[PDB]
Amino acid sequence: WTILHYSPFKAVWDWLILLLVIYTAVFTPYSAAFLLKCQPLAVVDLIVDIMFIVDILINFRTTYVNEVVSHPGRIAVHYFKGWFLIDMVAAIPFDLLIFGSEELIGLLKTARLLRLVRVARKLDRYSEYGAAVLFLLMCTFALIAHWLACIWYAIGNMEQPHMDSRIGWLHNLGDQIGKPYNSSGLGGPSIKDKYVTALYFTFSSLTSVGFGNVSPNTNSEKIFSICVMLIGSLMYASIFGNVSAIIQRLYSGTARYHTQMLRVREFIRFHQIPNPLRQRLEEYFQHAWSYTN
Amino acid sequence: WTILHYSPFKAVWDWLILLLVIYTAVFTPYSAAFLLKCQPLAVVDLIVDIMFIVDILINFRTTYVNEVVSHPGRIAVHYFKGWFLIDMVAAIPFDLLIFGSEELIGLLKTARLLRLVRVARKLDRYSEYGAAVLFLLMCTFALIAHWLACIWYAIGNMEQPHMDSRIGWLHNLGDQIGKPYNSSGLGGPSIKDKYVTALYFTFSSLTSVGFGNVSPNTNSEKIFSICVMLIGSLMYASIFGNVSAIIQRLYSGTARYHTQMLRVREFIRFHQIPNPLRQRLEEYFQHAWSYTN
Amino acid sequence: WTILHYSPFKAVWDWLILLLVIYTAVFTPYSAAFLLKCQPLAVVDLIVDIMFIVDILINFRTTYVNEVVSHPGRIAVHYFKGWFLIDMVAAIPFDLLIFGSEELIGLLKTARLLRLVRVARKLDRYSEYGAAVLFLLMCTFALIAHWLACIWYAIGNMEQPHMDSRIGWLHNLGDQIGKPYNSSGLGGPSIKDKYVTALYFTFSSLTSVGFGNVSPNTNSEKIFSICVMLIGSLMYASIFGNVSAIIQRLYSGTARYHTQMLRVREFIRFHQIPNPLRQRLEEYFQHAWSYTN
Amino acid sequence: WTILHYSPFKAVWDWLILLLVIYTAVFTPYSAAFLLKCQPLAVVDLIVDIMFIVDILINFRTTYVNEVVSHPGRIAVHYFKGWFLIDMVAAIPFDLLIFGSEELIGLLKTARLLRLVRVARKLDRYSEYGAAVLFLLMCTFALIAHWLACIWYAIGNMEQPHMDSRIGWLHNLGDQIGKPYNSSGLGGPSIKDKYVTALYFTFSSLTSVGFGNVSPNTNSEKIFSICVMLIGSLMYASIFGNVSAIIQRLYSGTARYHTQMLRVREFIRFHQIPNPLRQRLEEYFQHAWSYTN
Repeated sequence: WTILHYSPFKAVWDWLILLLVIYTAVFTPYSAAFLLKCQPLAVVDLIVDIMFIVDILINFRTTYVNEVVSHPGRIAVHYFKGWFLIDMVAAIPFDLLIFGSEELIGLLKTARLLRLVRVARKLDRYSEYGAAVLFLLMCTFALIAHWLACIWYAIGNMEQPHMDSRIGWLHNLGDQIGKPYNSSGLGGPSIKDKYVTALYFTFSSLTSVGFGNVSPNTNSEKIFSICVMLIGSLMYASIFGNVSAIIQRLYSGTARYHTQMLRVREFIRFHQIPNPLRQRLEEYFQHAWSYTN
Repeated sequence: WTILHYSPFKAVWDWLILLLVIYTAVFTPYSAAFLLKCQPLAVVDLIVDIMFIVDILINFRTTYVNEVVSHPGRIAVHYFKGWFLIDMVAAIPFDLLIFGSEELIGLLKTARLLRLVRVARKLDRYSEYGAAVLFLLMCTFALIAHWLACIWYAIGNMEQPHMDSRIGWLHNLGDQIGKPYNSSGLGGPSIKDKYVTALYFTFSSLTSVGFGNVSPNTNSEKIFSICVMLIGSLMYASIFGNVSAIIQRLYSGTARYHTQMLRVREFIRFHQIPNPLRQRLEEYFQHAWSYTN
Repeated sequence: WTILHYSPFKAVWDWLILLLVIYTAVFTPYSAAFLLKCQPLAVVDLIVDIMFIVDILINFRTTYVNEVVSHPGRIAVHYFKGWFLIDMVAAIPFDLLIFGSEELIGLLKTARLLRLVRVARKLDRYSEYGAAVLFLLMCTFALIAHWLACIWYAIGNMEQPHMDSRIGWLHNLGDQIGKPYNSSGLGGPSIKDKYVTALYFTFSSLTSVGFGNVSPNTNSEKIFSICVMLIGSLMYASIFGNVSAIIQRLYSGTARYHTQMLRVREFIRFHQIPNPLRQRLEEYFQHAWSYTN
Repeated sequence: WTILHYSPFKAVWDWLILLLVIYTAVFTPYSAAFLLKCQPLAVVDLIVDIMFIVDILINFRTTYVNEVVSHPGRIAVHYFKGWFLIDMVAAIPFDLLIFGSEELIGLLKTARLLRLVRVARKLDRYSEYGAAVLFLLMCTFALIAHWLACIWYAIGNMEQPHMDSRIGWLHNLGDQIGKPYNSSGLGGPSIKDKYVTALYFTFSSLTSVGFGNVSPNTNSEKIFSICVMLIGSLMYASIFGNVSAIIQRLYSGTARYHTQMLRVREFIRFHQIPNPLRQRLEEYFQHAWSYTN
């Protein structure tokens, strides 16, 4: 057997894999930055890795446009010429492959971020609807804020063993919430306090609010903040350009309607059309527009 | 008898009900957030509830387009099979109906915010005039900034009995204005000091100024500011996109005029037209424009 | 004799009166806010009051379009039935007329801000040129920032005799620059330190930077800052909308050129035009473009 | 011999001189602000000054358009009646000419900033490609942010020997990073700490984040910040106006495609086309578009 790329199954499967790419893009950077020194986030990662492997089996059993191609030999050779290498590197079980330090095993699973390429391959499906691309733009924005929160925590944390003597953002967080770092390294804020503050700071830098209770203080935090300001400005010229243009695309029926209504009303005022005739003109435009848009 | 939906009474009544929906959108969230534990606002809420009940009787005695339907049975069944459920729920006298704690009696009146649906139903009347839709957009911005100020006060206040040990924004307000909270729970800022500071903080986060004397410090305050940064950026792509478009629509006569003027001016440069002829061309453009628009 | 409204004298006089309106819009708010309790600014104000009086005499001797009307009686009655009242109220010298406290005598000169109406009447002269309207938009922004600096200092100063007990922005300025107010009310920042700080805070609020060393702290300063954030957002939808649109209008030759060049380039790529013919097409486009625009 | 201005050598040379102008725009303002009183930045400046002299010899031996002109006498007189004066002043070795204080000798090398004119002459070469004009816009922004960081350090540094008594931004930097100044007016932050903080402050002001741990405190720092807020708002109305327009210009193939797809989709909904015909319509649109754009 072989699966048609326009079938109602393969359409729903491509929309389901988007949610497992969004899951990967959230929980992989978080586990790589915050959690490194059954669990639901161990077994759900195993379930999700099995589905990203089943998607390789579906890619060996899908038709594709050259006219459609429907022979398993002409399907398999096209997947090997195309994306199979990137898809297999995104599927190696590195957690089972080596036992080789635990820091390397924790970091190396960031190779799963190659699963973001399974969205770039399929924008011809996902971008078709205005309400779907507006959701992808807000998830692109919230994921870029989350990835920068994981980098901002990695920067804030790596300056404690290469010790600063109480300058970097984690010491200031400890004081501001009344959970200070003791000189033994004991105490300090929880992973919720550190994550929520890092996400708050990077939405505050990207959306340009800059609240000034978290503020960058060491040179690596300042050089990171210059990079977040260069990313945030290119992104506001692009994402919140396209969200405004997509709202204007949905609103385009109303914008055209009021433009043609204003022309009809201005014509009616310029000629001072008598009421017995004017009502026939301004009712006809509403009828004709309601039929043909 | 029956009322025609285009009549000058029903037109003025639908513009009066916009001002009473704006009153409900202001003083209901304020009473639910700041005033929990006759007065002028206790009698004015009774007068306004009577007018929102009179508006239900008008909705049983108004015509609608199938042209118009003008039989009370065909009117009433259309209202029951439409908006009557929301309209009557938005008029239940919960201030009298139960005796059942006084906090819940005060909170349950927030069901009156269903009166905002009486504006969404009538955007065919309200959006027609450029100065009226520009007014609505500035009131949607000011009402969202006010509703967020009521949530920001509810968050800042509920963390005092869920005691924080002096971390949340109301303790910082007490120390900043020289009206501290005593350790006995006495003193602290007045309702004007707390409301004006809450409204100042939500305009500061929405317009992205971020003044840094009020800043979010506990995790619920930081999670709220992440939500206000997402609301504020979607609202700047939408409201201050549409306000700039309506400003350009009011400017459209001037924009067309200068665009046609530049074509005529460049034509007169390109052919180097002699003055006696140039004045005839360039005066004719001003007549033909100021006559025909 | 009588003066033609299109003459080179009346063109230069209308462009000179713009500079004396810009002078009035600067030095009247400043003298009313900062300098209350002959000099160079007193004699320049007298010279400028004489020129705004001479402009009333020119308005009694200028032609106007009904063809142009040139009889002095038909000119004078048209000016009296028009702007003469506002032009005379903007010219009555209340300072020289009076013989009742000197605070009111200094404040009453703010009637000179009616001279801003002598710009709004003449936008058909001033808005014609792209470099002139871009200058008017930047001076409208810099004058709105200056008028708000004068209101912000009037608020900050009135709360010292209506005493705050050391809360408002002037006490914090004293501590920050090392010029504290003494306990007797003696000393404190100079008029330069106070003005440059008030102008800095209002550019910081309007452009939304919010630097957080000056921040609003009493309720009148917070209510003013809410007003500046509503002014600043409507103004960024309008002024920095129109400045960007005028920059696009100045760029419109280059924008049309690249749009037609991209069409000709895309056509040449699609048909794979051989080089001997490619150069002829691609040069002819540049000749036809640079000749006719 | 003589060089044709469209040849692949002269194309590569004009793209190489853009990189040496970008190097000049970085390392000359930096050396003039931070380093006042062979190694890499002595020998690389010698190599680059020799290449800007070799470019003068190329400018005497290149063809130009009046139709092309190729006689060395008609080339040389066109360069002498054109840019040769600016190109010679941008190449005088003032460091070898004078032997009178060394502060002026170091500052006088800022004459090399006339090399920015060698980019402004050649925008007809560089602006042709959409990726190249987007790169020039981001480097124009990052170079304005760098030049303002050199002025901001010159202001912050000159008020230490013209002593402030502990007010300006460099004293605050020393206290924040754990490197306080000695009472002699000496020691404290390194050139990395001072440069990275100055560049962080000008991106913070230009992108309007305003982080509030660096803030202007003396009057020269406040007057500078008012100028940066006027430059930053004109620049965001112009540079990030153009970057968002260039992103929409690159996206114009997709924007035209989806607008034409939506017109076809709306037509197919309006007539309710049966599936055996509908597929042929929407498949033909995809063929016709992917063939001709």
